[PDB]
Amino acid sequence: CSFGIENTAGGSAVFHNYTRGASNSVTKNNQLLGGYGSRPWLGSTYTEHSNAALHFLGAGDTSATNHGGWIRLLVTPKGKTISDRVPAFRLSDNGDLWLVPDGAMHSDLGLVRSIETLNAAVPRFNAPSIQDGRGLKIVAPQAPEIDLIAPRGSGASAPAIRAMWCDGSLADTTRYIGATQPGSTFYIGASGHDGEKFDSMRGSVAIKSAGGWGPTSTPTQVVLETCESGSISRLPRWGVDHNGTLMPMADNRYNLGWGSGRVKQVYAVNGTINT
Amino acid sequence: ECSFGIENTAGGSAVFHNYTRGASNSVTKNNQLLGGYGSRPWLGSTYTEHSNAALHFLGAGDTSATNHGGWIRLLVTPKGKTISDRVPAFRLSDNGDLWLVPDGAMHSDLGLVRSIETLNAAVPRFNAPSIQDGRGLKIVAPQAPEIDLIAPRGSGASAPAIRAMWCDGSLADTTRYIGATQPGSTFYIGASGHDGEKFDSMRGSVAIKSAGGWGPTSTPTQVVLETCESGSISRLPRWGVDHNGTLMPMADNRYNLGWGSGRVKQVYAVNGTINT
Amino acid sequence: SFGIENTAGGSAVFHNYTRGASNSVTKNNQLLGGYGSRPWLGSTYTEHSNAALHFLGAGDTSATNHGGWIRLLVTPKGKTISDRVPAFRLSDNGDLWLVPDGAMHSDLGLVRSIETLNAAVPRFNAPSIQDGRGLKIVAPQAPEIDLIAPRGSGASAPAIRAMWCDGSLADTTRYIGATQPGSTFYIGASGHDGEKFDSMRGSVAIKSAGGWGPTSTPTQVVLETCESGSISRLPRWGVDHNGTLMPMADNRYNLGWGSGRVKQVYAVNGTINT
Repeated sequence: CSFGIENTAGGSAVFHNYTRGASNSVTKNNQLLGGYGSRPWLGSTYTEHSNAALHFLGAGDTSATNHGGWIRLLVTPKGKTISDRVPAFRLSDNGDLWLVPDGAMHSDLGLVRSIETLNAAVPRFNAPSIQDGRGLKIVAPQAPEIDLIAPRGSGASAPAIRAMWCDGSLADTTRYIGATQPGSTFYIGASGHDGEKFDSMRGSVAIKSAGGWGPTSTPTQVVLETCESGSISRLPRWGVDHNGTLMPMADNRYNLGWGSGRVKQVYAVNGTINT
Repeated sequence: ECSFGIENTAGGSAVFHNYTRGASNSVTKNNQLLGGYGSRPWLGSTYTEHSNAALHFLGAGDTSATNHGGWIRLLVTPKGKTISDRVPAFRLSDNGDLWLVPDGAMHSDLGLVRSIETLNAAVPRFNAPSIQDGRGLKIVAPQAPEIDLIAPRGSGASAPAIRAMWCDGSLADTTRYIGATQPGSTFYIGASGHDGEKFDSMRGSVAIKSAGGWGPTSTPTQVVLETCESGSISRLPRWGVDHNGTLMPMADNRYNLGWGSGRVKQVYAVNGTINT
Repeated sequence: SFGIENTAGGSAVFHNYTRGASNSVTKNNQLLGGYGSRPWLGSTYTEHSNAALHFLGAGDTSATNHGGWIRLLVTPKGKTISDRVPAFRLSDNGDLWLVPDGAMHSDLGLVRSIETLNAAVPRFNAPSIQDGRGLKIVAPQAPEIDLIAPRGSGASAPAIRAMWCDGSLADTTRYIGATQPGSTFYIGASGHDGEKFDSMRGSVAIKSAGGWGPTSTPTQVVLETCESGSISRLPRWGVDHNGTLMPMADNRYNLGWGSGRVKQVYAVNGTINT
């Protein structure tokens, strides 16, 4: 049944995996520094390796200036053998969470942990490594997806994606937090490979501060951005301003409607267009 | 102060294994607890009966020569409750999805739910599309499941973002071709829902689309808004912003701007004459 | 390798036991147990683990509180275990907090909820009603979700999908039912006003426009802003269920302004209806 560690003076009771390089050399980048793992029973044996596991791995060859390490969790899909086990959860040394379900990456890329390393293993990728350390990366064939499942019970189904702007920083000892600043933005939009590389988003919805905030003024706008055919510049086209004006984001430039997609009728209180 | 270390001094790996069988040396079972690691904390003179925080390995499918199926969950216990009401709030499915199921969200009878497939099974009136399994992150919370993106300025700019990353090709094979964003690339943000029989497709959305295949000096996009009419179950594009920035209706002679009791106040345009 | 076995096909589990000082009850955020790689420098191991799973107490333990939570620690390439990062926190309430390098000081290593973050950083004041709602990502400046969507043989179709229903999975009954009216899916921005975070002040929302049934599932899409000098987020412009693009109030919101005019308007009727 059970197997314990105890610490009766109320110190902590911890388990450690120790591991070296070949010939007492320093441990290596992506070397498996330790692991915990179910092996299940086939009938008369156990599986050769674990079918579900927590792995600790090195990030960089270890040294006096690098104790780099990262984590991953491995699962095995119903109806496959541990040959096709999947390191689906990767907690990068930088702290990003990569989520890589079955189908998404070949097991030769099992040790990919960052955009930097993905760029290395797949030289045609070329995604912006400045995006490393920014949080959650999901990789799935075709249709990577977030599902927000929202039973009413007794109130309201209100799933939400909520950006939270503030001034200041939680990274230092000071820990000033302060009022939302101008040029605060919340972009939802699409980057993509142009055949050379990924770069900046080229179509977006953005929610922006339109102003610095204080406790009785919190202006926002909502802006829609596209990129023109033959361009690589994402441009604001239409926004809703803080006063609720729907507008083009530049004067004398963008139509409403076109010849083969005309508005059916316009309702405005003033019957005269103001030019 | 009291450490317990496995060591491998030739620089092999040093791993820990949980071994587990079925009854009477039978093959291990679906959702059978194949192993576990777990804090038990001290009440005053005893430990809790089970762990209050734990990593569990579980079987997915009865084990066999063609099924080594396994999955993971992490259990926590909320402040002010006993381990009776401990919560398997992190579930890493055998398909590789992450399910995130906080306190309040699922009854503990559904502690072993690991996919839309199994959720449909346990809750027969659910009927959600199991084709969505394997797609990444599922969050389940009563009423208000939520992603919070907390964005301190420090010295630059509060710029939280949700960023789709379109490409051609695949990371799943050995070739590993990656290539230019294709046409009919999309990034949909929208709402599915139960119709009283089932969940199905989204019925209102914002989408960012490729409007074109891409290359390094042309990366066209559009943004499109979709709704479903009362009495219909068809989600339809209504208004978009095109790659040239035209705000338009997504069909000719069909959608109004304004209505009788919600009129625009004034229109500003350079041409004072509507083109018909 | 080091294996525990259970040959009668009971379960084979590993337990960390831990007490308070002098056989006292274990404490809030006390490290109740752990598993941790220590790697080899050349002639020694690192002093603590460079990657680890920690179990911690939530609340002083008691007959009515067995509170516990989990975190995973990593160490970034080119730094020592001094600057290791508890980047994954699974709160006692069940939320997942994701806190990469650069995001929080190590003094806030034990932060596990908005409640406890408010405590450690008294100027924060974020709404603790948001605890238990799922995923919180904290990064300096640019917290981000990336959805990476290789075509292979079909279509690049990344998606963020709200799933409305009636009923509840929390009880034993487990009624699930049709999407109700005032169902919403908001994507938008809260922020500090200099006192506190509160509700979102600009948003896109997808709404139910109606209760649903198996032949009618109406939606609208609505854009909300807040005016300069206000703290009220207000619907401004929506796309209705019939596809009408409208202002969300009569005689109130312009299309265009004097220094940002539409270039041309195309409509079938050449006469504005007033």
